[PDB]
Amino acid sequence: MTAAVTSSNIVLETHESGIKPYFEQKIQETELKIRSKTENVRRLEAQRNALNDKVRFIKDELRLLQEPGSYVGEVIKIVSDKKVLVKVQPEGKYIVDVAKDINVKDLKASQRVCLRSDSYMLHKVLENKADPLVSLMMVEKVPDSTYDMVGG
Amino acid sequence: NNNSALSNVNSDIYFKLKKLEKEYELLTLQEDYIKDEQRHLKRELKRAQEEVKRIQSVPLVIGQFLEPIDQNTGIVSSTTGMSYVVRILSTLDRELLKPSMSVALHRHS
Repeated sequence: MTAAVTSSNIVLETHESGIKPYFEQKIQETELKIRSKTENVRRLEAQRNALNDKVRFIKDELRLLQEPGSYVGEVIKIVSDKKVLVKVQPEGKYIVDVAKDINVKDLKASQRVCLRSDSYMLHKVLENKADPLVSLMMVEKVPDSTYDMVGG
Repeated sequence: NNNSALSNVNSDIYFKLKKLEKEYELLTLQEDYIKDEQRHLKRELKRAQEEVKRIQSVPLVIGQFLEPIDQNTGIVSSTTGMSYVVRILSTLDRELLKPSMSVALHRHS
């Protein structure tokens, strides 16, 4: 009916625009003010979250550092009694129970494993092996050739 | 409309915001407090490291680094001729460590 370009029908709805600035300064003032405090409280949270990450990695890492022993082994053979025959390499042989990550059908002979010595508790496979055929070839030491090393 | 009942729109905005800014006065309470937390966390770091430095200093035993297995776990052969998979401590070398080089290990840990 009445305009939003100005008002139509003077001092009744131009009266309502007349009384707007008293209600309007309060809510516009609080709007920019209290939103910038939302951003600020979040800014100073973010700062200490960053510090938290660094300080707290140290304390849990203590557990890892204060571990009793590790001991790399190798599977001679499994047994279907749900134990494995493992030759620890500096020491001797122990038949010992496995963890949940691996089982007797993920284990085969001549595979290197990692141990967490909770009583020689098999943990993971090791990501390294040195082949016994590669021993001979290493100590010989040969690189690859092609037919430009023979050609002519 | 827009300009018909303009003071009925005003009053509702005003009542809402009076209440919500009391709930945001608890967030300005938070803003003054987290300034205090950041200094606390820095003092606990200096202490966190102090802990581990006790472990760093002697008694020690001397090993030899063979090869990494991740970058947070490595392999060493100790000079008792025994192999251990060990934690790689942070804030150390990782570029002369990964090639074969002497390295210090703790004796009780």
